[PDB]
Amino acid sequence: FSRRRIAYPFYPFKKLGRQHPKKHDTNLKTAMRQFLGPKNYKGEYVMNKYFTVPTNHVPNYIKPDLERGQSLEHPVTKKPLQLRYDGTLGPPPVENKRLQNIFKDRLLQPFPSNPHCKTNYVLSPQLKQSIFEEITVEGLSAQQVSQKYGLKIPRVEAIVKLVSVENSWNRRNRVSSDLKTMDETLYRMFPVFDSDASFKRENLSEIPVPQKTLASRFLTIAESEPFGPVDAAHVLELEPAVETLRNLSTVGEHSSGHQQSTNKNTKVIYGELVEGERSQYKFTNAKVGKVGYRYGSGNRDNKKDRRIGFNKLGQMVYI
Amino acid sequence: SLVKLANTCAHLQNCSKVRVALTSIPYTKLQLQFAYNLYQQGFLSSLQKGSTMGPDKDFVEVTPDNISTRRLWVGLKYRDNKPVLSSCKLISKPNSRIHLPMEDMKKLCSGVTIRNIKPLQPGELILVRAHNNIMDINEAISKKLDGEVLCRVK
Amino acid sequence: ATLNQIKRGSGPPRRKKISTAPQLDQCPQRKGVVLRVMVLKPKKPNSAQRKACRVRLTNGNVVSAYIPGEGHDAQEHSIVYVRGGRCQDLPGVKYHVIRGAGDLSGVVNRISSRSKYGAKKPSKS
Amino acid sequence: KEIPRYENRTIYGDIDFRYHGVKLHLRSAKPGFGLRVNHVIFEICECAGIKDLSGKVYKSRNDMNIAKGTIEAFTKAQKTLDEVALGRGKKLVDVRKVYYSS
Amino acid sequence: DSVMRKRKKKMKKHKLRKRRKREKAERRKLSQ
RNA sequence: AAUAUGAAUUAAUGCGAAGUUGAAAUACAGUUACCGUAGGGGAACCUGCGGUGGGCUUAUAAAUAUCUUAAAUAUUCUUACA
RNA sequence: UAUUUUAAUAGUCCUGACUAAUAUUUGUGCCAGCAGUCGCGGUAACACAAAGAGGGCGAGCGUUAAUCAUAAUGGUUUAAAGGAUCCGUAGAAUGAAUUAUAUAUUAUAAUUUAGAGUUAAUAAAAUUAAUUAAAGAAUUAUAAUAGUAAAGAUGAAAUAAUAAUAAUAAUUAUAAGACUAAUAUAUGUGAAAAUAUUAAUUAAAUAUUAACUGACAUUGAGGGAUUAAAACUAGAGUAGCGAAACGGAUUCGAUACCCGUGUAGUUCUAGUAGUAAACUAUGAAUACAAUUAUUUAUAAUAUAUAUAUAAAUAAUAAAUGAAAAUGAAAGUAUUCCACCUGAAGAGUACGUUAGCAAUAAUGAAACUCAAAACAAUAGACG
RNA sequence: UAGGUAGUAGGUUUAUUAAGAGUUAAACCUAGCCAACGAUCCAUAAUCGAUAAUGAAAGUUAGAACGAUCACGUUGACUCUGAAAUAUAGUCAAUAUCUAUAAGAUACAGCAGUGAGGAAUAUUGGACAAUGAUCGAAAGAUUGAUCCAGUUACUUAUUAGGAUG
Ligand SMILES: [Mg+2]
Ligand SMILES: [Mg+2]
Ligand SMILES: [Mg+2]
Ligand SMILES: [Mg+2]
Ligand SMILES: [Mg+2]
Ligand SMILES: [Mg+2]
Ligand SMILES: [Mg+2]
Ligand SMILES: [Mg+2]
Ligand SMILES: [Mg+2]
Ligand SMILES: [Mg+2]
Ligand SMILES: [Mg+2]
Ligand SMILES: [Mg+2]
Ligand SMILES: [Mg+2]
Ligand SMILES: [Mg+2]
Ligand SMILES: [Mg+2]
Ligand SMILES: [Mg+2]
Ligand SMILES: [Mg+2]
Ligand SMILES: [Mg+2]
Ligand SMILES: [Mg+2]
Ligand SMILES: [Mg+2]
Ligand SMILES: [Mg+2]
Ligand SMILES: [Mg+2]
Ligand SMILES: [Mg+2]
Ligand SMILES: [Mg+2]
Ligand SMILES: [Mg+2]
Ligand SMILES: [Mg+2]
Ligand SMILES: [Mg+2]
Ligand SMILES: [Mg+2]
Ligand SMILES: [Mg+2]
Ligand SMILES: [Mg+2]
Ligand SMILES: [Mg+2]
Ligand SMILES: [Mg+2]
Ligand SMILES: [Mg+2]
Ligand SMILES: [Mg+2]
Ligand SMILES: [Mg+2]
Ligand SMILES: [Mg+2]
Ligand SMILES: [Mg+2]
Ligand SMILES: [Mg+2]
Ligand SMILES: [Mg+2]
Ligand SMILES: [Mg+2]
Ligand SMILES: [Mg+2]
Ligand SMILES: [Mg+2]
Ligand SMILES: [Mg+2]
Ligand SMILES: [Mg+2]
Ligand SMILES: [Mg+2]
Ligand SMILES: [Mg+2]
Ligand SMILES: [Mg+2]
Ligand SMILES: [Mg+2]
Ligand SMILES: [Mg+2]
Ligand SMILES: [Mg+2]
Ligand SMILES: [Mg+2]
Ligand SMILES: [Mg+2]
Ligand SMILES: [Mg+2]
Ligand SMILES: [Mg+2]
Ligand SMILES: [Mg+2]
Ligand SMILES: [Mg+2]
Ligand SMILES: [Mg+2]
Ligand SMILES: [Mg+2]
Ligand SMILES: [Mg+2]
Ligand SMILES: [Mg+2]
Repeated sequence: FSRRRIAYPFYPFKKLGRQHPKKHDTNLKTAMRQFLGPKNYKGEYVMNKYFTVPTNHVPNYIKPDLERGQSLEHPVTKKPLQLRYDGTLGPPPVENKRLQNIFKDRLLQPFPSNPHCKTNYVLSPQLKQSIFEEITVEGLSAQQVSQKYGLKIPRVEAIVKLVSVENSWNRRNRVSSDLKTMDETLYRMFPVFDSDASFKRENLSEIPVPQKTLASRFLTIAESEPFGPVDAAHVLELEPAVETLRNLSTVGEHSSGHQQSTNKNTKVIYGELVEGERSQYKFTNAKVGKVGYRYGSGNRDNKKDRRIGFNKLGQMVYI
Repeated sequence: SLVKLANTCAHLQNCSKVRVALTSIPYTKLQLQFAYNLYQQGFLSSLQKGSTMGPDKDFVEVTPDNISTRRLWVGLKYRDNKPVLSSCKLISKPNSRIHLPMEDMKKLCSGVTIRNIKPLQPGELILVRAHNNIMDINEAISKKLDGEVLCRVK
Repeated sequence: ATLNQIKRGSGPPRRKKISTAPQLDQCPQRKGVVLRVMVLKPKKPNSAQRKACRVRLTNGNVVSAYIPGEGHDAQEHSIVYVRGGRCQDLPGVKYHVIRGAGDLSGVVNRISSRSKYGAKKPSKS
Repeated sequence: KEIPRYENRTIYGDIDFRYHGVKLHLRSAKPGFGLRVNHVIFEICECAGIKDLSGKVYKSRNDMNIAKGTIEAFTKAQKTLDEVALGRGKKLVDVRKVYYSS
Repeated sequence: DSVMRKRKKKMKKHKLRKRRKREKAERRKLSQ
């Protein structure tokens, strides 16, 4: 049974009834007015608890289920307010116990209907500075920094690169007071990342799932026969999982055991340059049958899957 | 002989359904190898030589004078009111023999379909006849040998 | 069926796809001349006075067509463009005339589903 | 009833069970495959806790017969690994589980 | 089949028999 | 020689309501229906010879009955006589 | 103490279900009309034509014409569909055991006997086909003896036969055609069609044992033979039954059902044709699977009918099935052949082949439709 | 479409070609060869991909576009050059048009364009600037190949205003 249903709030609200013919209002509009509260001369809905932004490092996300739609609170006393018969506002007759105690997971969950989404932790400026120094000044490996602080190798590389950008923007004295206000405001909006705490730390034993390990296999062997992860690797013809974890640990730019000297054995000739020439030629050896444009290739220009790419300057080029 | 093998497969099916404990199948090298592979993999309680009337307790020498009256005697198992040997059926029929290369055997065990042969299910084994020897498909892959897929027994 | 019979031809029957517009000769539409305009009675249980036109296509085969809409200017020696489609109630007619093509004008004062019947969009801007 | 599920996600192996005039062909699925089955079976699975499956219904497609057949197939057509191992006297190992183990 | 289609076929056979009986003269003339 | 296009007047067949003439089938359909075949009749149909049940399996009485301790004993007995 | 100006007008289809679209209202009233399928409209139109509101796609939207996909991880007792039956050729169809070689699921050689056959001995049967030779009771016709006025049929009468010899009925004599009573279950035999009055000649058929052979086997396109009743061509016969025909009946009519006369046919010899509800509506073969009851055959343990093995029948377990039901299969499997792909058109038209002929075999397409069909359930009806 | 074939199947020699071959010409023999797993005959069609569409896939469809192959340049036959032509050559035969009336010339399946046919498919455009091709010692000359632009929503892609209200 499917029917068009106007998205009336699930929580109860006062519904307009006998009204002057020259009002032309709707139950949805009055629901919003009840939820927002009065709009002052400045255009600010001070009553609504979500108008402001938290400064206590605890996110203030919507909890419609727990507060039964009562989104109005005193700006200073931070106590619930609800509409009465007289049309004024004041303390509720009873206290809502669900709002009293909220699990930390719910605190970090922004959307009520999706319990699989959580907001990451903002790293403190001190931690970023320490990571920068240890990578650069102390000349350590990003693997070590990841292991101590629990962050990922891409994250620590991003930390160092962003800190370098911040330093460059700083020695030019370009960052204005507005950006500092922005950072201060947003810094207190999300929880800080405590390397000491285990449950904030991010797991570093994460491996992409190969397509073959997602396919179920079963072997019937002597019960006594011991079967281990290495035998599984042999039968699945994949590198052992621990070995794959070790391999990805060395792919970081600052991680130990990294080398990208594979493509240093191709004959490349740079043509001579004379005065007045606006260009120079590079000649790279390429074996016949492996170089050139195919004859009779596919023409996807007029099809939905046409290839579209970008050049160095960023212009959209039909690759 | 694929006809005899198909007959034995149907016979084992029927006996398991009516839930008998002892059964007789012809005397042949193919049947003996097939039964003993089943016995190793755990589908038969006991395999025994014997005549048409019953298994032979003592050693007996098989001669042309008594070759006709020889039948292997197999013992089926049951557990938790469910026969262990539920279904057993041929793959390579007598009219359409199937000879798969080793790579196709590996593909079959992996999960893909080759020659409209359903892949290897859990608790299943495909017997393969290579060089006059019957063995599990995994053993053939490990041994690198090649041959015809014979039957599935679940 | 034995596999010997399958190799001899036996197998699943290919789903027959009979054309519902044979006289169009695999063409979206064809011109024609209205040899006659007739009103026919629908088969039971429907009852009406349906307007149909007998049209001779350019191939050289005469087909029956149904003029849709409310009010048509079809008449003898009228050039019309016949398309596919069948008027289900009338038994025998298996084609439609495209309103707005040829000398067959569109439906007058048609304001909904115009393109299906032929009508310029009134601007009123 | 109680339905045995492989890793609380999918059935064990493939099922080709027949209910009266309904030919149920069901085959297991990869993690994250989704219920790519007929709507009747999809509802039965979603209520029973099965998340990944794939199959096709042949011959009769009566909804009620399909629902009865699929429930029965889950109940008795399939067999758990432990039961096979015990009645077989052999050891069945999940390569996927033992590849990602410690 | 049932007696429905059996009745239908019987009538068709009877009509064919009568039609071929009436056209005996024409058949003879056309076949010399 | 093959093929295609017409051809006076004429044989089937489909389609829409639609009246006329009977009542051939479905019940024992008022003569059991149908298969093969021959003859007859405005039309269904009727008749003749064999075959089938896709109708009778729908099947449901001629009938006769006996002796051992009738209890001071079996009938009671709730873990002990044995 | 600045460093040009500056905006933004989407169409198209649909909102009963399949199919997303509830905010209601007006016009017509089986008309106008819509429609891919079901279908809507005859005063409740959510379906026609519109307003409000809404749902898709979007510089495109719709419609037409087309391609792919959407079920054979199928069927043939009762729904489409096993050939009438068997014999057998090809089969690039299938098919025993052990060992040794190779180029390996195949071949070659040797050996073996479980499939398949040949011959003897022992025991039981008088069935099937052909050809001869006989028996039985009747029915009709004719004649005689007596013997009367009615006899025959029907729900009841008349058509045809009686006191003109004089019937009908009874008892005798003669001729003819046809058929086969219990037995009797077509039991049974036979490849099917068929097959029961008796005897004879020829041919075939069962079980056990001995020996022999050595996979020589199964199925079988094409092909070949036989094939009920009716039908046709010659020649004999025609008692009784009996298409057609002619009369008598009932009915409003009666080209019928009932009655009379009754030609072809029905009968034998030689032929043609090869068709049936030719049905177990169920092709043949092989291996296997749980019980019961009754008959038949074999085996000496016997003491004088208990014990084991085969086949048929009947009722079932499991299994299968849409169910009714099948239950040495319509179950579990393998091999071979025939056939089916919606109804109507249509086993029709045309062509070809064969027949003396009636006809038999082969065998389309066009137009129309969303129908058509089986099992079972509950009523109503007889 | 149930029988077909008569240089037909084969053998021996000679003749042309660089060459075998009843491929062609000549002589003598044998009596064969294809065929119900479909001959001979008839009708239809340009063929294919590492191309396009679709499907989970085996497959099914198209052969527009990119590429590969074949055949043709109004129709049929023959001839010289060559290694190769039955050549868009020529001869001859056939058809239609034109002027020069002649063993005359042309045949838009080269580009642009016109009439018809059709539901339907474009400019009688610019340059040899780039890549090629031809001639020339070279300077250079030509190139409707080719590179560009115009018509067309035929197809694909991007954009076609955000915050606040
Ligand atoms: Mg809806
Ligand atoms: Mg349904
Ligand atoms: Mg049938
Ligand atoms: Mg005819
Ligand atoms: Mg004539
Ligand atoms: Mg005419
Ligand atoms: Mg009647
Ligand atoms: Mg009747
Ligand atoms: Mg009559
Ligand atoms: Mg019969
Ligand atoms: Mg009846
Ligand atoms: Mg009955
Ligand atoms: Mg019965
Ligand atoms: Mg409309
Ligand atoms: Mg109204
Ligand atoms: Mg609609
Ligand atoms: Mg409307
Ligand atoms: Mg509107
Ligand atoms: Mg809109
Ligand atoms: Mg398919
Ligand atoms: Mg069968
Ligand atoms: Mg039969
Ligand atoms: Mg039949
Ligand atoms: Mg024998
Ligand atoms: Mg008398
Ligand atoms: Mg008798
Ligand atoms: Mg019998
Ligand atoms: Mg038989
Ligand atoms: Mg041998
Ligand atoms: Mg045979
Ligand atoms: Mg035959
Ligand atoms: Mg008879
Ligand atoms: Mg005669
Ligand atoms: Mg009579
Ligand atoms: Mg009579
Ligand atoms: Mg004959
Ligand atoms: Mg027949
Ligand atoms: Mg049962
Ligand atoms: Mg079955
Ligand atoms: Mg069936
Ligand atoms: Mg016929
Ligand atoms: Mg309808
Ligand atoms: Mg019924
Ligand atoms: Mg009643
Ligand atoms: Mg030669
Ligand atoms: Mg020659
Ligand atoms: Mg010659
Ligand atoms: Mg042919
Ligand atoms: Mg062509
Ligand atoms: Mg192709
Ligand atoms: Mg093609
Ligand atoms: Mg091309
Ligand atoms: Mg040429
Ligand atoms: Mg031309
Ligand atoms: Mg030429
Ligand atoms: Mg020329
Ligand atoms: Mg041109
Ligand atoms: Mg166009
Ligand atoms: Mg150039
Ligand atoms: Mg676009």
